[PDB]
Amino acid sequence: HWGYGKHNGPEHWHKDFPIAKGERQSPVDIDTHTAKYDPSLKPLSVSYDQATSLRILNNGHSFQVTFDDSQDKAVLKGGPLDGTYRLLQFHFHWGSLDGQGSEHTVDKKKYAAELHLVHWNTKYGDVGKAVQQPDGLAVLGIFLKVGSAKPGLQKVVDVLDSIKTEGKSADFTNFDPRGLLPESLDYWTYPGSLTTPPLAECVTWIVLKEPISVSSEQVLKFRKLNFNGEGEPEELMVDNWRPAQPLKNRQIKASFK
Ligand SMILES: NS(=O)(=O)c1ccc(O)c(NC(=O)NCc2ccncc2)c1
Ligand SMILES: [Zn+2]
Repeated sequence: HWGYGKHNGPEHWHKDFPIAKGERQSPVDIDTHTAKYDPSLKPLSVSYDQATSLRILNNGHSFQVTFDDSQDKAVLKGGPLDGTYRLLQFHFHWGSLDGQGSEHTVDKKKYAAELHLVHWNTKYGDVGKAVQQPDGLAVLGIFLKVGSAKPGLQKVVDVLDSIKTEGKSADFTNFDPRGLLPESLDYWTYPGSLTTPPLAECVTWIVLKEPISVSSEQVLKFRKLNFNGEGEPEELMVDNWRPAQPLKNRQIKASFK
């Protein structure tokens, strides 16, 4: 029912998900001058060495690669996290044009896309219990800009033709998530929400300072995807991003001076 068009887009979501006007909603603009360097933060430790990708799926608002999370195979720990968070999926948000597409903004600058890597707190047992917890989820957000091609993205790009419309999935084994990470792991962090319905306020956002670059041909193939399912009017999947929400009583902390 909810979507990203004029009639079902982010400005209507509060009618079905009243938490959309809550206190810790996401995304936000990261004012880099008002973020506080916090030395009490630990380095991010990404242990994706034994990650097990399963499928890629068009869910009708994005495409999503899923992982086997029944074991500590790909985990995130450190940073502002307490405990161990298992990788569950990643997905992308992107625009119709290269000057918009990201959900988070940095000094009001929008990037061409955003990669979201979704992890959940193992102490809660499964992901459906974690999403009801104030600290149940950790999302690692990575900006994409348009420049040179990114090799570790090309395997995703090559299969997009197989999942063009909503509900299609394809096998997607032996994918390495480390190929999507920038060279530096400097980050901002703040407590937030999911950026799509149901917009649960369960996320510790970790947003990386350094973007990854992708080529225009690579992003062009993202925009060839469809919101609709097969046998329907053709709606290209673009501008699947929520606009920035007020920070309200929240401080953004930085891991880097
Ligand atoms: N962009 S995000 O903050 O990293 C993010 C991370 C994990 C998520 O699960 C979502 N949200 C969904 O996956 N919503 C599907 C759904 C829609 C309506 N009813 C039930 C389920 C957003
Ligand atoms: Zn997302």
